[PDB]
Amino acid sequence: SYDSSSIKVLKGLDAVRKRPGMYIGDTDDGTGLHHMVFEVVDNAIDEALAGHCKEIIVTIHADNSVSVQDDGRGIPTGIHPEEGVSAAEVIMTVLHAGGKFDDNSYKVSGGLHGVGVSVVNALSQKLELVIQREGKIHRQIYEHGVPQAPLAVTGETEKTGTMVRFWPSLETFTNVTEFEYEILAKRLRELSFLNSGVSIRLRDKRDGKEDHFHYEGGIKAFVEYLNKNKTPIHPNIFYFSTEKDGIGVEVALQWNDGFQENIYCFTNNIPQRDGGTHLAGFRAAMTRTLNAYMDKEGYSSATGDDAREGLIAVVSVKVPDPKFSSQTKDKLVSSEVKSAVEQQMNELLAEYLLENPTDAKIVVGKIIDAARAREAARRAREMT
Amino acid sequence: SYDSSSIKVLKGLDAVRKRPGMYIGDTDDGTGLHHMVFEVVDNAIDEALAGHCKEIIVTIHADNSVSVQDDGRGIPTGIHPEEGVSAAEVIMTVLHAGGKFDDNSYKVSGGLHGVGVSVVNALSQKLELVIQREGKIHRQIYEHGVPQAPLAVTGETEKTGTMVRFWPSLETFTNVTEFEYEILAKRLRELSFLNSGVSIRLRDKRDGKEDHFHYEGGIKAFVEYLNKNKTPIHPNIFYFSTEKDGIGVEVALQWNDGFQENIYCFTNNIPQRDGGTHLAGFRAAMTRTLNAYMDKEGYSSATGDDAREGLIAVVSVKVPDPKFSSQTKDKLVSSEVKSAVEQQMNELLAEYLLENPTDAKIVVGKIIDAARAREAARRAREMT
Ligand SMILES: Nc1ncnc2c1ncn2[C@@H]1O[C@H](COP(=O)(O)OP(=O)(O)NP(=O)(O)O)[C@@H](O)[C@H]1O
Ligand SMILES: Nc1ncnc2c1ncn2[C@@H]1O[C@H](COP(=O)(O)OP(=O)(O)NP(=O)(O)O)[C@@H](O)[C@H]1O
Ligand SMILES: [Cl-]
Ligand SMILES: [Cl-]
Ligand SMILES: [Mg+2]
Ligand SMILES: [Mg+2]
Ligand code: NA
Ligand code: NA
Ligand code: NA
Ligand code: NA
Repeated sequence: SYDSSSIKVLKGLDAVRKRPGMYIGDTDDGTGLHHMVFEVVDNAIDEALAGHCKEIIVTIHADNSVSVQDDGRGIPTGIHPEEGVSAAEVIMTVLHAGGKFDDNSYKVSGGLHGVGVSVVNALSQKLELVIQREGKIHRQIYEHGVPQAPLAVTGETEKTGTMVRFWPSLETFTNVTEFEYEILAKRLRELSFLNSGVSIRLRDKRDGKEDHFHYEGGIKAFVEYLNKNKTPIHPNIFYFSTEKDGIGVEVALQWNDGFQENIYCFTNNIPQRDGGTHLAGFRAAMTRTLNAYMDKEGYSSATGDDAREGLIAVVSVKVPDPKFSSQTKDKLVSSEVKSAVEQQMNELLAEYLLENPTDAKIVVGKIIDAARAREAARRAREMT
Repeated sequence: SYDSSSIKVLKGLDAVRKRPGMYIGDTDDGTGLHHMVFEVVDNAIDEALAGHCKEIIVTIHADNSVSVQDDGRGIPTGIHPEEGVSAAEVIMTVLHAGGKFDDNSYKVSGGLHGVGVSVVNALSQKLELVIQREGKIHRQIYEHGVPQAPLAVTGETEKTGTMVRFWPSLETFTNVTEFEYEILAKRLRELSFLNSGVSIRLRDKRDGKEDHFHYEGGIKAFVEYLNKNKTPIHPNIFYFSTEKDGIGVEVALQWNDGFQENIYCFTNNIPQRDGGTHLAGFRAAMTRTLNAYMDKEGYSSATGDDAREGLIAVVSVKVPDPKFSSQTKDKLVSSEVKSAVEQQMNELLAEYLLENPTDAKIVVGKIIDAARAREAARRAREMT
């Protein structure tokens, strides 16, 4: 019988537990599990982007919980006037709630859905929240997303910040159920390059291992790091940072003598594993600018792919209201970011090639060589 | 000032309009726009999967609206006892609401989030809902997701079914703002192959064009269709349909003399453009089964990629509670579907190769040839 009684409304966080795939991703291969950590970290990085947090500490505890401490402003603790409970609890228990739906609290932020930390809460058998703010320490415990008591003041402090510790629920997560140091370290190292002046620490209480990431030199240094085990073919990394029409575009790149393409794309510091409009705009401008240079210099047929070979690049954009296809933010779907990246790249890469003739000639040589190897491969296939 | 007043809770459908990327995808390239249609169509297909709908009519109207009529059970119209309005209105105005959170109303369904048609509503400047059910016609109008009046009875009928017509909001959608016949037709043709016995019609009132899709022969015929403009190299399409441990696995495939790989993956009839665990399980079993055969027959080095070349395949699974990474369901993230597809493929493909020696020998020849062309290409690159 299919009728009004067959229609069910899921309340509170029940939808997150019922359909975890659309909130956390894969609950069996480990990617979702680590994403729980990254949601919490991304909120601390957003305080850093806002100018209020200079230290983030991520700890893997010996009981397979993870904590993230920041020295930012603290999650607001006062009673929410419409909801009638602490704003912190509203944040933990309600989907599409937060401070990132306008630009008053965070000019730019990776956060935008008002979902992240409520997902972590919903899919955790236990979550501990400690907030330092307005001279007071506040604490609250949750179990499977359910607060055990209202947020309470437990003492005094001269500090500000948020600490979230969570124990992931094995009723949701399967197979890969323990945290992997290196997965966290890769992300935190990257965030250090992307956030100069922010101290990021990682501690594993299981074995005493620790790292302190505080790289200087930003995404240019990031490119050096990435080309470390490779062989750069020209000495001058191309780099710029601009802010035009409300969009920040920061790019660094350098070619190596290998044959892969590795473009790392970021939007408000969140990586897009599956690319997007920023990657689309980067590719377009590279192709156009290189072809124009080769045409003008009489070196001209190479396609976009030949310029891709041996390339390492980092594309980092800062956008007031970006659009992602999902909560995990694997893909940027904002058409105006394509235009901003393409426009800035076309202007500044053309200037780089004029100002750095030695590099320009090496890169042209590489593009020609990649095109030659591609045609030889095609001919060889046809002849088998 | 960052405090409890800075924390905003988005109510009703406001989150969909504020953050359309996570609900509909790209709002500028046309993919999101057409996805609005597919959400509505997917609900009609779910009535077809349940055994209650035999005809679906999709019309592109001359005012750039689209309607979808089905002859299924009709969206329930009675007052929802907890919500206090018609179940239909609950469905249109509330996220995470519907009849697909258990298996009572739909044993298997592409729908699972309770979100789809509320998204279409939220991002439409106007939506018209007509429901035929319990001897009555019911009608309701919405504007930007807001019902203009409670669902009302407007007459009598011997029929059952749902008609949704929507006019997409240009405050959300940009650039590609008109519907493209061929985009809809591709999806509907595919659904006809996947749903034998369901009449699917497409009408464009702009120019009078129409199609009636009612293919027989299912996914095997689908493979014939896909290999039409290509050159199949062996005459017997591999095909099976099984249901084991609550999971349906249906596969068809055939090699052609080209060099691409085209695997079409579906879960409860929804395509995964970005693949998933079903695609992962298909690839694994193909590689294992082919290698075992070549080993046993003394034809054995070919990798997974060589078997991929020239392949057209359709993998269609039926799963009680699948897991997708997003509302657009581009990727299946359910590890137990990997195992089901891998297991069934290994058994049945091995039997196919034993029972069809002429085909088996042709395919082995193709794999060897692809491996030969791949090594020649590699050598040619190295030597440039
Ligand atoms: N470490 C923190 N310090 C201060 N405020 C925080 C912190 N973590 C969360 N918040 C606040 O809590 C809100 C909700 O966080 P969260 O559920 O992650 O959603 P969001 O960051 O707004 N968006 P998203 O992560 O994309 O879903 C944020 O918008 C902030 O207002
Ligand atoms: N054409 C239809 N005929 C009958 N019932 C329908 C139809 N369309 C929608 N429904 C009902 O309305 C509910 C909500 O539909 P919808 O918002 O699309 O979410 P869903 O199909 O349940 N899941 P999802 O599409 O993945 O978000 C469904 O679960 C059905 O109970
Ligand atoms: Cl009813
Ligand atoms: Cl406050
Ligand atoms: Mg967040
Ligand atoms: Mg649906
Ligand atoms: Na929340
Ligand atoms: Na914002
Ligand atoms: Na809904
Ligand atoms: Na279901």
